[PDB]
Amino acid sequence: KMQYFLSTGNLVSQSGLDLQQVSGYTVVAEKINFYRFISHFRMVHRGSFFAQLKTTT
Amino acid sequence: GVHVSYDNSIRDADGTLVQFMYGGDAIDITKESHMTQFEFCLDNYYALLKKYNPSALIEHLDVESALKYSKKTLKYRKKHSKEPHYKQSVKYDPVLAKYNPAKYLGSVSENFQDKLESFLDKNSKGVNEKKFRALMQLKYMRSLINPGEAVGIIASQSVGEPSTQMNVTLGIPRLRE
Amino acid sequence: DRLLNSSDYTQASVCRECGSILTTQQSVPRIGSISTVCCRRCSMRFEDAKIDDSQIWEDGQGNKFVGGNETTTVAIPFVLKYLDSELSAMGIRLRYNVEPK
Amino acid sequence: MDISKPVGSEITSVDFGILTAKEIRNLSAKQITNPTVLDNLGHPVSGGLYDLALGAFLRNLCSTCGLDEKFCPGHQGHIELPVPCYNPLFFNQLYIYLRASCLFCHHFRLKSVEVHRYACKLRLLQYGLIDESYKLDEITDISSTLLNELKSKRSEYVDMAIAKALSDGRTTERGSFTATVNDERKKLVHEFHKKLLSRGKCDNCGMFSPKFRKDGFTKIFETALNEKQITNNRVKGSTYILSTEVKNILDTVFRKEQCVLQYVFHSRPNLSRKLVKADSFFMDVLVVPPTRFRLPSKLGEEVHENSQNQLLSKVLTTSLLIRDLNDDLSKLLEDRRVIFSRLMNAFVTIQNDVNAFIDSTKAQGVPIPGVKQALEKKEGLFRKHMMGKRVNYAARSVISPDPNIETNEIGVPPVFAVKLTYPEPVTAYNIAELRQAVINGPDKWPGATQIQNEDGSLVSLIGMSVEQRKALANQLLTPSSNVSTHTLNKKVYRHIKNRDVVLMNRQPTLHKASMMGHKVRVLPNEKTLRLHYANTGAYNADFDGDEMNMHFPQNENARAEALNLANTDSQYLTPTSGSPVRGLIQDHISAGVWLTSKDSFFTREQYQQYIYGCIRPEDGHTTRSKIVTLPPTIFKPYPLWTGKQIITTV
Amino acid sequence: CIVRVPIALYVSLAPMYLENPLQGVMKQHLNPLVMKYNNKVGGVVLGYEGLKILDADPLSKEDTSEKLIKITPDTPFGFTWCHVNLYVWQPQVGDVLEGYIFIQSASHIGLLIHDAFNASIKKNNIPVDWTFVHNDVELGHWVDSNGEPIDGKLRFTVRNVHTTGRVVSVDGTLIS
Amino acid sequence: TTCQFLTKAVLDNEREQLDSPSARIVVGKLNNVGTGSFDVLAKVPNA
Amino acid sequence: TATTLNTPVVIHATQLPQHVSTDEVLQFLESFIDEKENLSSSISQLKRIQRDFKGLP
Amino acid sequence: MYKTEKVDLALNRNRGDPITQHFGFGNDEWPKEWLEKLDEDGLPYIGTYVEEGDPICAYFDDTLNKTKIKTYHSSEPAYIEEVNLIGDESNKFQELQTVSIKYRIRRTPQIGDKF
Amino acid sequence: PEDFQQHEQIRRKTLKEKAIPKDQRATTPYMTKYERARILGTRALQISMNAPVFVDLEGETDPLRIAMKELAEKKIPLVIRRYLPDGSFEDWSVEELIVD
DNA sequence: GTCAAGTACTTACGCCTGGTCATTACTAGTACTGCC
DNA sequence: GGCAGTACTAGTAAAGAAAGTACTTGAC
RNA sequence: AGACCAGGC
Ligand SMILES: Nc1nc2c(ncn2[C@@H]2O[C@H](COP(=O)(O)CP(=O)(O)OP(=O)(O)O)[C@@H](O)[C@H]2O)c(=O)[nH]1
Ligand SMILES: [Mg+2]
Ligand SMILES: [Zn+2]
Ligand SMILES: [Zn+2]
Ligand SMILES: [Zn+2]
Repeated sequence: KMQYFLSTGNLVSQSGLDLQQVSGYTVVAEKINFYRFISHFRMVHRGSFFAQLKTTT
Repeated sequence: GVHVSYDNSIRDADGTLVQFMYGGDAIDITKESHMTQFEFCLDNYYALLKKYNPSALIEHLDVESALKYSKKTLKYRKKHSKEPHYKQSVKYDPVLAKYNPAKYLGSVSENFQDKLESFLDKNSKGVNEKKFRALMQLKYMRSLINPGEAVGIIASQSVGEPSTQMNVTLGIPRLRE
Repeated sequence: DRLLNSSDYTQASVCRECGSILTTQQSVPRIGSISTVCCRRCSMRFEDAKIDDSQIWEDGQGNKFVGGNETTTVAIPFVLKYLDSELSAMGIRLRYNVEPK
Repeated sequence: MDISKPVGSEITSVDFGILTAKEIRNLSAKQITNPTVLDNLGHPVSGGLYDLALGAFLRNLCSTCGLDEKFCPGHQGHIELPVPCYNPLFFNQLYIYLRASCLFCHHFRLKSVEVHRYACKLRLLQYGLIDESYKLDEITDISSTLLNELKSKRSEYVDMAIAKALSDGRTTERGSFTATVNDERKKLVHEFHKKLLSRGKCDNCGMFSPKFRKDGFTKIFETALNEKQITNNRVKGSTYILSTEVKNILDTVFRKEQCVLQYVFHSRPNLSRKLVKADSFFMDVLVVPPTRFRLPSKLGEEVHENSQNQLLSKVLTTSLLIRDLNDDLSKLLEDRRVIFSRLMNAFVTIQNDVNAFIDSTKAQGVPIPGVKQALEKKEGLFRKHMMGKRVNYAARSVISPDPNIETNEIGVPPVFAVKLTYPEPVTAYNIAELRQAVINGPDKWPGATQIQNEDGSLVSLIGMSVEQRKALANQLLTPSSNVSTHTLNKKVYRHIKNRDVVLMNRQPTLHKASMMGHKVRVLPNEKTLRLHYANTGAYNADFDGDEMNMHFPQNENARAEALNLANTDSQYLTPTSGSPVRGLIQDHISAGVWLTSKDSFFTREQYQQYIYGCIRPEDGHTTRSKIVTLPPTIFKPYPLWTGKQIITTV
Repeated sequence: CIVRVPIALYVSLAPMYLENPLQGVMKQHLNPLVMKYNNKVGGVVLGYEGLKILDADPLSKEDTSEKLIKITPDTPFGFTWCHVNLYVWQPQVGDVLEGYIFIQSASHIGLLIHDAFNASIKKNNIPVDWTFVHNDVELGHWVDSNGEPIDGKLRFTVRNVHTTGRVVSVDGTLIS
Repeated sequence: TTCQFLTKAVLDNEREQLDSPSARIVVGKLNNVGTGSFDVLAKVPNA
Repeated sequence: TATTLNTPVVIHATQLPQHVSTDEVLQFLESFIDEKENLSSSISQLKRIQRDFKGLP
Repeated sequence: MYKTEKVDLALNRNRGDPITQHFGFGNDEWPKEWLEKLDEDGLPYIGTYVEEGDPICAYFDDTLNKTKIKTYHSSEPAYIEEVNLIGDESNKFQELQTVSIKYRIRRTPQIGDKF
Repeated sequence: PEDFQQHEQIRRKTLKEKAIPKDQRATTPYMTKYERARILGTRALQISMNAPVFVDLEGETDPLRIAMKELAEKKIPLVIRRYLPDGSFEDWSVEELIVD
């Protein structure tokens, strides 16, 4: 059930966690470059809910 | 589906009529750039006369009739038309509403007539005065819009494409309102 | 050329008095006979309609019956035929009435 | 499309009608009855969804036309729904006529003279009589003798106004239906339905009818009459109701009011004179699609059945449970109540399955998509496969900039020149160059990949040697041995030459100059398109990785439109303002500042080098068959020209 | 029983017959129609007579030579209506068709109608008292009620007409 | 809203003349705009 | 075979069939071969009926 | 450009059945054309040049008694760098069903490449 | 035999009514940019299907260049049926229409 | 009859190339083995 | 030697931060 | 043929 979470990114929770999004938690480390590869371990994200949103603030 | 018909009268695909003439004068935007550039067309008279060829284009035309009614209205509007628009019982339509501008030579719009008679009055310049006004009315008639032009696509692309270039509401929120 | 000819052009057969894209179908011929194109909707059953040897045709099941041979081929897109398949599942009927009758 | 295969018949119109249950029992190939799709050993079971009478399925001949997979069109079948159920496309209008109607005299609850007032205003709107419908309304507790005199003069005014307008050249007997009479008809039916729904008593016989309730779909309820006004139904001398009884009411209401509902359900005059029926709003028979249109998806072993077979199985599963619930009633309180309370639940689940097959958002129980939701949005059917389509004979590649191209041409790669091909029919003026093309083969520009014979047959040149291929070059211009194909000639699908036409396209196509018709010039080296710099501002195309489309037109009606009408030379001025979109951009503008300067002086070898580097008379840029020059600006000490005098003789 | 129908047919016209539009309607449509059973008339077309192209504009005369053909937008083939007379041999039931006997076999008495059309008289149509001999030299002859072989002509009422196959056949009967 | 205009067409029993460019692509007709706004007729010399 | 290039698109009998006598058939067959010979398997069979209302093989 | 795909012969069966697909060549009349690409194990040689249509591996099938071949489904040519024999881990010792093969593709800088 | 005879007369009475005579036509005497692109395209389909060419072939093998040459000497035997929005039509031949 | 907030069904640039993971519980059955 | 317990097997059943109109139920 | 993810212009 952790291998399903890491290979898909989908969150399966019955006591639904404090954060809003339910998918997009794991991302393939590319190793397409080394500037690409170290950039995965320093990137921050706000949420997938904030992506499909109309505001700009 | 709105498009120029063979009546020079733009209308929808099902047959309902949007306008009686495209822009009020039925002239194509891609052909009306040098239409009122009269100082350019006078300097290039003998070279523009070749591309319109006035002598070979008289037999399929009515040169005689639209010019007379364009003088009945030009003389009427200089005499009248000091009063405002609600008083004007006009008694005479322009030659576009009575004569086909794609067939009748001299059936031009009224801004084209009032700017040619304003240009050619001021300056007096082997081309005489009447061979220049006979070649602009041929330049006007060839610069008519062709029947079948997908006008409303062009009219809606001319608003949607410049909209990408973008104490009252303003811009693309104003166009949505 | 783009939206019709080089994408999904088909010359499907249309029943002329039904105006139906996906009703008419190939008749199963006899030995030496020819397979005509014929309609399912405006063709009556043979035991229902009790003939001149040319209005009579037969399915593959053996259901021999007599009726609609008023049909012709019209160039349509194939997605129009898929539209009628979905829209007749809704209970909606389309009559593609053709001009040469 | 094949220009050597005509068609004489054309669709003129369409019209949307309701597909009745009597037709789709005669239309049907074979009724399918059990909810098993395919049994063991990979065969389709007879009587199920995948059947051989519904079309050829998976390397097996059809049982209706006897054809294989490539030639069977697929056939219509049906199921027999045992009870009449609600069609979800018409339930919002079925619930209007189920309401607003008397359950005792079976008219509507309006008075019969005001229902007649809309029966003959809508008749005047079927014909082109938008103005005579208002003169009709200018005609005027009450005894029922003068009301017949009122209904007479209103009916005689219509029969005189229709007779006058059809005689005075205005309206056909098929009626006139413009746009502004669609306004006055939609305004009149919406007013008629709004006034039907607001009635207390039936104004024909004055007593109440119980109001119906719709909470959600799949069910209808009627409410009990109030404890106060039961007195009105004793001086005339909640409940779930069945869909057979809802149909039994409206099979009487539409018969007692046939003379009115013929005009509500027709925009144009009914020349067929068919009855309008309550069976229109119900569906006693589902139509299964042809099995060609519901073939299963396949990804290796991962084969899944189609979503419609999952939805049509659940209707067949309920359609057999509802018959097995009729076993005890066929044999016959406790033995009667448990078999009836489970039968009524089958009525709701067969409705909830016939809704979910048609509309997925009218389901309940992430849901399986119905037949409405294959049509609605982007990724539908009208917008994904009708207004926009995938096309044949079209390439896409990255563009690279290119001078030395004549501003109306595109530079095509060799590997686009090999794959894209054009049908040339052989004639007396082709067998010099179209015999040479078929000798060259599929992999030698300019060549050919196929020959289409007169019979519709098609011979590929790919797996052929040159000795086999020169023999077919002597087969092209031969007289046909078939009389039935004597006016047809062979088509050689030659490669794209330098004289063909090409339609280029960069997304987003914000205006029509972003999709122009260019000429062609093939290039020997690399795999990219080559665009001249005067076209780079019309497509809004830069060269940091833009790729843009290349559509190759396939007949002479389309070659004559992207050379004369959709041409790139006709698109100099845009129709937005009348301003040009075409011109030189970055290096050429910086060079004319230096060339047309006063400092630019050129000697005789320099001056004549820049002219032949741009004119080149043999490609047809000059108009004199000899390059004329000017006398120099300076004659002493040595002759010099000027960059003004470059562009003068250019 | 040769009969005359004037018909109206809607036919194509290839561009190789643009200079000869009357010749192209005949060769493409009318000449493959003679000596075949046509379904929409009821017999076998013998020949055609009086081909007239209906002109597309009605404002011209039928006396005119130059006519108009409406070109399909997709294909270069034109389409037009045309009038022509067909003389068509139609047999129906109940008629009496004089035929020339072609097959001497014990199964069916084959006979050619007008020396071109196949026909036959079935054995169940033949009555009991008309017998057949066992010829071993060559398939013999039919001994009728008069006690003589039949050869040459044999008139008969028509029972049925076989139209589905390649050529037409006349299922005939000898009893009335 | 495809199946809202669909129901309003089949309730009206609405016949349409296939005039609009969106209605001549569904059924595969030449448009009535521009090049398809007329027909082409061929003068044949013989009657 | 059986194409719009071979067959008519729509075929209609325009008027009712009326029976012709023997003289109009012999006038036709002497005139339909006259225009056509000046489908040769059918001309080989049209002469068999032309030599039927006149004589006998 | 290094591209790797896994050819696996045991994704169409379950639970202890006889393995119907074996690497290598059977005893039937299979065409001797593809000795150039493949070794006697039904596995390709290291370093060989493979265009579209060449076989990636040869396997004998038991339910059909025929040596099928899978093939290289790419329009761009490549060279075979390494072939891995992924062996299964179980108490029952098993013939190989899984092979990983790495391709190298020469990306010489053509025009239209982004720098 | 009786219904088609009546239906043919209605099909030809209501097609003569839609026909504007040659002296009462009032559209443009010029050949538009859309009529030129279809005359050259329809003729080039005919030339490639072995229509009798009325002009001399000076080595040109492109069927569209031949129809452009035939338009220069007005040797195209085609007629434009200019449709009015009523459903009525005007018959303009190519030899009557003047270019540019 | 009616205003009136409240409840409901709708769109939300174009197309282009990749990659991934995509039914689970359980339930009854035939077979394996420990046993006396 | 055959009985019954488990461990498996393959088998068939359930799976929360945007704009507008339109219908309509609320009180009076 | 969807989901999610990474890009291109
Ligand atoms: N419709 C879309 N067009 C795009 C998109 N991204 C890029 N483009 C097109 O590609 C072009 C890219 O231009 P840019 O976004 O880079 C603006 P920039 O300041 O970089 O212009 P330059 O500095 O002149 O290069 C632009 O003309 C757009 O028409 C997109 O997401 N959608
Ligand atoms: Mg860019
Ligand atoms: Zn039918
Ligand atoms: Zn079939
Ligand atoms: Zn009542």
